Amino acid sequence: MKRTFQPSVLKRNRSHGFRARMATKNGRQVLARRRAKGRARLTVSK
Amino acid sequence: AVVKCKPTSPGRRHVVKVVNPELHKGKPFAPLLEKNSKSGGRNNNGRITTRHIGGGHKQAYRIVDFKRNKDGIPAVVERLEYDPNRSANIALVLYKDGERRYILAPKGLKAGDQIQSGVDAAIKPGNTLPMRNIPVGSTVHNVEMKPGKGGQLARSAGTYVQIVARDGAYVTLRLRSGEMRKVEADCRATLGEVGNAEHMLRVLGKAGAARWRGVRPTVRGTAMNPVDHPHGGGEGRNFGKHPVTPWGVQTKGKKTRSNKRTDKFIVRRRS
RNA sequence: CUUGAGUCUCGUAGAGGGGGGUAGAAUUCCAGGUGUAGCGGUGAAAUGCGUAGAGAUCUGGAGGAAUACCGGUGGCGAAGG
RNA sequence: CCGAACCGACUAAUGUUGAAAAAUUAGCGGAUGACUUGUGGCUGGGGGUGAAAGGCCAAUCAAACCGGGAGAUAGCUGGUU
RNA sequence: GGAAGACCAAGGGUUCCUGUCCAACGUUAAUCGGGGCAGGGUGAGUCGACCCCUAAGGCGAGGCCGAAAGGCGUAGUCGAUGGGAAACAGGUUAAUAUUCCUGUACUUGGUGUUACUGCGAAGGGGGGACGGAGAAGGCUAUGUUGGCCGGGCGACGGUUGUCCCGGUUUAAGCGUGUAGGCUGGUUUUCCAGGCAAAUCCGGAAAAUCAAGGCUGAGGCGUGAUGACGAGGCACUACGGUGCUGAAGCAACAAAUGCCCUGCUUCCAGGAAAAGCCUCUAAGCAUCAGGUAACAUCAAAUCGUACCCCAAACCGACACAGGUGGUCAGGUAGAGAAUACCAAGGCGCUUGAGAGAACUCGGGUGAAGGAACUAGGCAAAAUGGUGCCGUAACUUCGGGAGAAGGCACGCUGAUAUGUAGGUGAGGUCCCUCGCGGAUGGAGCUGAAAUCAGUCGAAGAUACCAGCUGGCUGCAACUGUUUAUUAAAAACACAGCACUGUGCAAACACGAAAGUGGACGUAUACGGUGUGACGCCUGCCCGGUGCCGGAAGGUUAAUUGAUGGGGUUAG
RNA sequence: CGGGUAAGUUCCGACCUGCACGAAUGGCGUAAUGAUGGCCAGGCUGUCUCCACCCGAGACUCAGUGAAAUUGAACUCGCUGU
Ligand SMILES: [K+]
Ligand SMILES: [K+]
Ligand SMILES: [K+]
Ligand SMILES: [K+]
Ligand SMILES: [K+]
Ligand SMILES: [K+]
Ligand SMILES: [K+]
Ligand SMILES: [K+]
Ligand SMILES: [K+]
Ligand SMILES: [K+]
Ligand SMILES: [K+]
Ligand SMILES: [K+]
Ligand SMILES: [K+]
Ligand SMILES: [K+]
Ligand SMILES: [K+]
Ligand SMILES: [K+]
Ligand SMILES: [K+]
Ligand SMILES: [K+]
Ligand SMILES: [K+]
Ligand SMILES: [K+]
Ligand SMILES: [K+]
Ligand SMILES: [K+]
Ligand SMILES: [K+]
Ligand SMILES: [K+]
Ligand SMILES: [K+]
Ligand SMILES: [K+]
Ligand SMILES: [K+]
Ligand SMILES: [K+]
Ligand SMILES: [K+]
Ligand SMILES: [Mg+2]
Ligand SMILES: [Mg+2]
Ligand SMILES: [Mg+2]
Ligand SMILES: [Mg+2]
Ligand SMILES: [Mg+2]
Ligand SMILES: [Mg+2]
Ligand SMILES: [Mg+2]
Ligand SMILES: [Mg+2]
Ligand SMILES: [Mg+2]
Ligand SMILES: [Mg+2]
Ligand SMILES: [Mg+2]
Ligand SMILES: [Mg+2]
Ligand SMILES: [Mg+2]
Ligand SMILES: [Mg+2]
Ligand SMILES: [Mg+2]
Ligand SMILES: [Mg+2]
Ligand SMILES: [Mg+2]
Ligand SMILES: [Mg+2]
Ligand SMILES: [Mg+2]
Ligand SMILES: [Mg+2]
Ligand SMILES: [Mg+2]
Ligand SMILES: [Mg+2]
Ligand SMILES: [Mg+2]
Ligand SMILES: [Mg+2]
Ligand SMILES: [Mg+2]
Ligand SMILES: [Mg+2]
Ligand SMILES: [Mg+2]
Ligand SMILES: [Mg+2]
Ligand SMILES: [Mg+2]
Ligand SMILES: [Mg+2]
Ligand SMILES: [Mg+2]
Ligand SMILES: [Mg+2]
Ligand SMILES: [Mg+2]
Ligand SMILES: [Mg+2]
Ligand SMILES: [Mg+2]
Ligand SMILES: [Mg+2]
Ligand SMILES: [Mg+2]
Ligand SMILES: [Mg+2]
Ligand SMILES: [Mg+2]
Ligand SMILES: [Mg+2]
Ligand SMILES: [Mg+2]
Ligand SMILES: [Mg+2]
Ligand SMILES: [Mg+2]
Ligand SMILES: [Mg+2]
Ligand SMILES: [Mg+2]
Ligand SMILES: [Mg+2]
Ligand SMILES: [Mg+2]
Ligand SMILES: [Mg+2]
Ligand SMILES: [Mg+2]
Ligand SMILES: [Mg+2]
Ligand SMILES: [Mg+2]
Ligand SMILES: [Mg+2]
Ligand SMILES: [Mg+2]
Ligand SMILES: [Mg+2]
Ligand SMILES: [Mg+2]
Ligand SMILES: [Mg+2]
Ligand SMILES: [Mg+2]
Ligand SMILES: [Mg+2]
Ligand SMILES: [Mg+2]
Ligand SMILES: [Mg+2]
Ligand SMILES: [Mg+2]
Ligand SMILES: [Mg+2]
Ligand SMILES: [Mg+2]
Ligand SMILES: [Mg+2]
Ligand SMILES: [Mg+2]
Ligand SMILES: [Mg+2]
Ligand SMILES: [Mg+2]
Ligand SMILES: [Mg+2]
Ligand SMILES: [Mg+2]
Ligand SMILES: [Mg+2]
Ligand SMILES: [Mg+2]
Repeated sequence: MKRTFQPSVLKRNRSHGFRARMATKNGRQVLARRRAKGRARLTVSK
Repeated sequence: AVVKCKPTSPGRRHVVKVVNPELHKGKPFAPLLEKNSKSGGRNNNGRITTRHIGGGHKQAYRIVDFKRNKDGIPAVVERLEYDPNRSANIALVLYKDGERRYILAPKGLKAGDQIQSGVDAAIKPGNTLPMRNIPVGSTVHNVEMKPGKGGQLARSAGTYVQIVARDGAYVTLRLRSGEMRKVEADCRATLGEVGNAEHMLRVLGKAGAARWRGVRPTVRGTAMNPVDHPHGGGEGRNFGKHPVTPWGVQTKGKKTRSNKRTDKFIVRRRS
């Protein structure tokens, strides 16, 4: 059966990548939060 | 001509076609074509703002000359053509100076006919004049509402406008709706009626024929749940309320015109 | 063969047919002016219309249908007309 | 119209700590169309989309998910060395 | 074996190859592994990306709009799933190869010579450039048979022949220009069009010639005195290397591939922009620039291993699931169904016995034949082609494959292989060719009829409609509760009411705007009904909608009048 | 009431006493169509009378590997009563 995760790198980067996050103020608050938590990987960006 | 299909399958039994042997069979005139992609009835918020629109056949846009302001130069009709964008047919015309344009095809117009626009044009079908120069009582189409803006009234297949009176700077028109409307006498109009009057005699015959035209199905409000539509609900077929739109406004007689700016031009409403 | 039947020549009368245009009278409706308590209808009434101004009268407009007089036990058409 | 690919899902058996959190097997419907499919795009939560079943919106839907107000409140149940 | 073979994209990321190890991982053992450890492995002007160009859509200087955050959008700038230059065959590694090597090619650009010469764009025109269905003809891929060449003479009767086995392959490029498709050509004069100009495109009028051009599969030639090649021979570290090498033709059949972005036809009327060709403006003037030949230089960078219907991707698993594109042999067959096979790939990572009940998946069954059961659920049955034949009803299409029935293998003859298809030499003609005409050798080859013959059975397997009668509902094809409901529900063509005069009604939106629509009442929205046929009666008191506007009542606003507080007196 | 059956609460045709049909939240018909609902017949049969035998995969035995829900504690019988 077809499952929910059907990977595509272009769609991954467009939807959640670093530059998509930087494009809006709400996305920059995601990055601010993850930096404050100290995540080793800020985004999906490979 | 109006042609019934033979009932060789259930989807063909009720089909009625309008077949016109005079329409061009080849491709349209390319310099007057533009692309025109579809909307699905969605605006720039991406929301559906007009229901029941989607799909249907790809269509190119034909640039049609509604202004008819190339005055004093005669043109000859080269051919009539099918236009997917409208109910009327269109005519490709060649001006004496070598320019080609598309116009709405009036009733009776055929290849070889001559047309002209301007104050001194003859009173003949397909000619365009300011209504100041058109006899009272005439039948016209593609009528401007502001001088120089381009035709806006009576453009659909078989429609026309009657010039009933002329008083000062204004003429009074009887529109197809039945409304009596004042328009400036300097507004242009084309003599005759829009052609293709048999358009309304066609019968689609099957559901798919509406889908070919970009029309998606209509779901009745009484077939829904209450959360979806004021008519929804009921154990069985129930109704019991005054018919309304999906947004709650009465939909069986309540009037919705509210334009005090243009009220001064309506001599008499359609009813 | 030319007497039945038909062809040609010249003219005559005709609401014979089909298509298009137009005119005047009248009805209705719309607008406005004057004007005021009735109008309309019947055997008699009532329903209806009217002081929110009708009916009456004048001006302008819209629209459809029918063509007074001529008109005739007159004419035309196979009949219907 | 008959029938493979392809798209479906009417019946039965199996399976039900499955081989599988919806399948397998034998049959079944559509199969040039209101068809089907790849890639990319757009619509965002009282909002979307809906040939309309309150269907679907990431195994979640009569109001998604995540974080916060937050130790909501609990005349109720349990427990209390 | 239309895959369980081969090869890509996506996704993964070393899983690839070699050596070594067997703790853990592997549903058992493991000497083995997609496991551990170590080393190795991915070679490009031509393949792809990057790049030029745009679609949907995104962002968007100024701008317009919005408490702020922000929203929309112009000029622009991004964005492939589409348009845009060029390489093939053979050989080679344990592991890469259109990338390395051998042979033979091609493309774009920079320079520099030479010869000749109006070049010049952010502008104009052309082109690129476009649908569905259907029908053929011409072909090739490919196959079959013959010929040819090499080998064979058979474990058991026969096998020197009308016998058996194998091979019979060769590209891009360059040259040629055929089946076919499209279009009249050429030269002058003139002109309100193409924002200016134009020799270009468009238009007008003459003269003259009638064949001129554009496009185009395949074939043929060359590429190739080469490469490959059955086998043979010699070595092996017995895995394999080294050496040599015959024939290398024809006929017939033939695509879903090519000609074909064609042709015919239909209505629902079928992207864009650049590369490319052409025209001139400003400008430049024996300069630059353009065209051609020749030479020379450059073509960077990143990807390239491996899996890809899967044990490497999505499913927590070495999971009976899911996953877009390409290739398409033989016999039978209508076929990409189905059966058996080829190339190629596999036996599914627990086995060994036994031969109880019972469960699962199947086979057969005396007599009966729906008595079973909620119900013929399940099973059994029907099943092909040709011909004969086929009722009520009907919207005249249907119903209909109605129903029902007959024939069917093999052998011989007709006919040493027919009708038909294909077509060589020859002969004739020619405006001499990839030509026409004639002619038919060779090859291929249905179907039928007559006679005979074997079996219980000839559509023998696989494959492959059960049929008929009465009736409810829905006209019909479609759609739906992903995962207990596929229906009589939804939709539907058709019908009606109603709104809407365009800055339309309406909808999204504090707004700007946007959809409706580059539409205009034969149009668009809302609502109900639901093909078609015959039809659709009475009620306006209630609720709503529409019209009316004389009167009653009534908001903000206005603040007359009356009453009170204070106190100069 | 009629038909069909040996026998028919279903089915078909009627009647009208319509608890409580009825004309576009349409009425009455309707060829064709339907994995649609009901009823009847021919064929067909292990559906059944009423099961029998057979071929395979488990179940059973041996070797290897090795789960699960549940569980106050158990030295965990019948009966009649309580
Ligand atoms: K996304
Ligand atoms: K049209
Ligand atoms: K509907
Ligand atoms: K309802
Ligand atoms: K919803
Ligand atoms: K309901
Ligand atoms: K309901
Ligand atoms: K006459
Ligand atoms: K598509
Ligand atoms: K989620
Ligand atoms: K919500
Ligand atoms: K396992
Ligand atoms: K032998
Ligand atoms: K490679
Ligand atoms: K098979
Ligand atoms: K045993
Ligand atoms: K022959
Ligand atoms: K069949
Ligand atoms: K009906
Ligand atoms: K169904
Ligand atoms: K439904
Ligand atoms: K009918
Ligand atoms: K009909
Ligand atoms: K009423
Ligand atoms: K009322
Ligand atoms: K209704
Ligand atoms: K009806
Ligand atoms: K059905
Ligand atoms: K039925
Ligand atoms: Mg609509
Ligand atoms: Mg349109
Ligand atoms: Mg409708
Ligand atoms: Mg419902
Ligand atoms: Mg409500
Ligand atoms: Mg009810
Ligand atoms: Mg009620
Ligand atoms: Mg579905
Ligand atoms: Mg199945
Ligand atoms: Mg069917
Ligand atoms: Mg089918
Ligand atoms: Mg919220
Ligand atoms: Mg419900
Ligand atoms: Mg879900
Ligand atoms: Mg809530
Ligand atoms: Mg609080
Ligand atoms: Mg709490
Ligand atoms: Mg590793
Ligand atoms: Mg390996
Ligand atoms: Mg190893
Ligand atoms: Mg082990
Ligand atoms: Mg051991
Ligand atoms: Mg390893
Ligand atoms: Mg290893
Ligand atoms: Mg923007
Ligand atoms: Mg700005
Ligand atoms: Mg843009
Ligand atoms: Mg770009
Ligand atoms: Mg691309
Ligand atoms: Mg390899
Ligand atoms: Mg060949
Ligand atoms: Mg022997
Ligand atoms: Mg050759
Ligand atoms: Mg060649
Ligand atoms: Mg095909
Ligand atoms: Mg590779
Ligand atoms: Mg396994
Ligand atoms: Mg698997
Ligand atoms: Mg698939
Ligand atoms: Mg085959
Ligand atoms: Mg097969
Ligand atoms: Mg046993
Ligand atoms: Mg057994
Ligand atoms: Mg059994
Ligand atoms: Mg059996
Ligand atoms: Mg028996
Ligand atoms: Mg027997
Ligand atoms: Mg028997
Ligand atoms: Mg029997
Ligand atoms: Mg019984
Ligand atoms: Mg019984
Ligand atoms: Mg059954
Ligand atoms: Mg069966
Ligand atoms: Mg058949
Ligand atoms: Mg041939
Ligand atoms: Mg009934
Ligand atoms: Mg239906
Ligand atoms: Mg259906
Ligand atoms: Mg369901
Ligand atoms: Mg179901
Ligand atoms: Mg607008
Ligand atoms: Mg309905
Ligand atoms: Mg009875
Ligand atoms: Mg009975
Ligand atoms: Mg009955
Ligand atoms: Mg009813
Ligand atoms: Mg009722
Ligand atoms: Mg009624
Ligand atoms: Mg009613
Ligand atoms: Mg009604
Ligand atoms: Mg109905």
